[PDB]
Amino acid sequence: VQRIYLDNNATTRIDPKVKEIMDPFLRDHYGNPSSLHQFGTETHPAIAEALDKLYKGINARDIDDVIITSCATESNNWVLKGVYFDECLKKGKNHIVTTVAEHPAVRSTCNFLESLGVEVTYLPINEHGSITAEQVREAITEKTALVSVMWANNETGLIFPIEEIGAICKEKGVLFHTDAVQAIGKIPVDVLKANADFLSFSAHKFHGPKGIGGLYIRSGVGLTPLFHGGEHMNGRRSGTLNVPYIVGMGEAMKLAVEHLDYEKEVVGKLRDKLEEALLKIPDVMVVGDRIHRVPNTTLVSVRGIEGEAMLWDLNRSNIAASTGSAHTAIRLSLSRFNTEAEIDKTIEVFSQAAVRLRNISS
Amino acid sequence: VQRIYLDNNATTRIDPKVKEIMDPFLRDHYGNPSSLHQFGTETHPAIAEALDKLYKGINARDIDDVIITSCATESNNWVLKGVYFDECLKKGKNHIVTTVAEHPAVRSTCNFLESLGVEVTYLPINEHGSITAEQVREAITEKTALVSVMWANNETGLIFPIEEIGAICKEKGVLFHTDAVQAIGKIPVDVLKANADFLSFSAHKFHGPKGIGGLYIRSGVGLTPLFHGGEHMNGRRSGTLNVPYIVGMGEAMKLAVEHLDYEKEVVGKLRDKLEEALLKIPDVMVVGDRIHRVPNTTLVSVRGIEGEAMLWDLNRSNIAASTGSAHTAIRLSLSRFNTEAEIDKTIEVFSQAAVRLRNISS
Ligand SMILES: Cc1ncc(COP(=O)(O)O)c(CNc2co[nH]c2=O)c1O
Ligand SMILES: Cc1ncc(COP(=O)(O)O)c(CNc2co[nH]c2=O)c1O
Repeated sequence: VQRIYLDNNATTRIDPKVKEIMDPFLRDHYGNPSSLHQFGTETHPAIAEALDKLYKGINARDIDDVIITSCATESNNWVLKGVYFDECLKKGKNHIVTTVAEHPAVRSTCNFLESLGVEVTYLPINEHGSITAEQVREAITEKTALVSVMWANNETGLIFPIEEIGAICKEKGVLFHTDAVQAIGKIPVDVLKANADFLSFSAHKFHGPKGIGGLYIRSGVGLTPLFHGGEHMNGRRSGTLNVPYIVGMGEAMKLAVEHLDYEKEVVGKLRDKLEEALLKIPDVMVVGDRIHRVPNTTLVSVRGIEGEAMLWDLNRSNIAASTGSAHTAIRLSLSRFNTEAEIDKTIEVFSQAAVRLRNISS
Repeated sequence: VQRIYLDNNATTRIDPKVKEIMDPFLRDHYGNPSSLHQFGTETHPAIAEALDKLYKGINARDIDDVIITSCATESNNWVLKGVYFDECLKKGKNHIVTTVAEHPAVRSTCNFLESLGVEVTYLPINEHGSITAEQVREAITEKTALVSVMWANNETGLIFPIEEIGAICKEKGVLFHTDAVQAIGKIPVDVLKANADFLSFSAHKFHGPKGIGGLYIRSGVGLTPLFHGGEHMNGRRSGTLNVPYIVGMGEAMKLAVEHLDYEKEVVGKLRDKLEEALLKIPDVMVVGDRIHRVPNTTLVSVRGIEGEAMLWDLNRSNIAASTGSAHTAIRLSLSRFNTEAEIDKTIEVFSQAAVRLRNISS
């Protein structure tokens, strides 16, 4: 049987080099890195190199932290809740600015925060499917503790003006967090250029395992623990380290940046092929802008078919995809593992499935 | 070279059957279980069986939850912080009772909670190295939201009277949490017998991977998310599921209970051998009670040697162990993988190392 994975914005496959690098730490290198003996110290080089890859991948500096967490969602809840106690309860800066495009990890936590009495303003989405930096400018008040905008939308795949917002925030003295999970491995990421205080990522979106991610914390910025017990990760996030995954995610990030050119030049080419070969069906449009997008994502609506339906049908022919808010539209999410063969086949099976669904309509 | 691992209360080695069961989900079964297509649905049976093993392992009932978390420390911070908003801020029950023996995941979070204005009373440890259930009884007030006592001490390895406290709490209407990480795989665990509302475990203490654990939540007991974003785990803990680890931890727990008899009957026998063959050195005593202990742990002090020292020396001869509060004492932590050969050797190298350190003293 031959299947086609186009659900990469949902999760990706672990690169074999990632699997390989991790295996030893699930076999004999199973010491706890906190221990003082050989079983624990023996794991330090591996860990250190993995971390090196992470720092290097996002151009964090030695004086910054990249804290290992259990996933981006941990990262997000941590920034929001920590800024809550630090900035909102303790310094009275009881406002947060974010967007409506933000992953439920951000919005939902915000929802809880307003439940506690924070006022959060969710920036509305424009015609262009984007946000503009001036848009937060006329929302930052003396009460704003934090602005949080995602680096790229998980649904449409379009990049936001992170540098702009970075500059705004630098200027007006408000903490900046970017949820960058959709950015890693897809477009260059630079916390320095972004003037970010906080950045989130999750490994399984760039060919590492599910169940680990990271939060970048900028030098001398404080953030009260979400995991108290303060021994590991410079006391900012306690719990025995996930050695195998840490080593894997480090390799994963290395490979991701190493394939940044490929991502734009062929995965992007393939994405454009799927897209413009695909819009040759009647009555179909891509949801939002096609310029300021991540190379691997296309979100298409077909006029007179609910997104899900097309998904179920496509599944039957061994091709995986997801939905996305526009009724609902369908999201196709490529990766470095897809072939031209595969998307030719996709154009075929998609058009076929579309026209069949449309005419049994009557 | 041949090494001897006796640091099992710090972390354990993954059972090979655990490694084996997990491998497929790091290779081709890499779908995201939330997805609707074949890549996601294909993982449901595996997950469901893994969860079945967890429920079965702790005698949770179908109407209870066992929520996958990223480790026990997550579990602990979650119970404490959630009970904080639910019971303390919202119902005015601004007291918690716990012990001083509790892992830093519990105590440290408590420390933060008193920073916010909760009053926490840490029960003191007796002569017997234990706690008595009547001890919490004369500390539970109209303000008590929660009592938290660990099922077994990570340092001495001694069991606490969980049933007693369970009954007390049932009676007096206060939420009960037990951090059971040291109990799993070591002594029978029964949330029902324990009348627990909440129970924590971490897989890497019973031969699963580091970086996953669980929180048992009793039917109709509420607990506000620590991970908001409310999609996975019946909206109680959001973030893409850690498939490989979930499957592994399930196998891990199955094997742990399956070896409960062995644990008491041979690992315990080996532990007793190390212990009574070991106390034949002058000036040495085991820290606390030797009756109400987990089968695999011995914590010994040597009179006139700081624990660490003995640790460094023992490391040089390829034998791993840890310290523990009494100066400091040394903790030897066995598992189902240790052999009689190994502990004979240990008695040898320990006595040798002890007498050498003692006489270069002069
Ligand atoms: C009772 C107990 N609770 C919580 C933890 C924290 O576990 P985690 O969240 O999986 O990191 C440990 C680990 N105990 C020890 C870990 O290292 N040395 C120990 O004695 C523990 O023994
Ligand atoms: C931007 C962004 N933030 C956070 C998350 C949460 O990641 P986690 O903590 O690793 O589970 C996702 C995952 N995005 C999607 C996950 O599933 N479908 C998606 O579109 C994401 O795309």
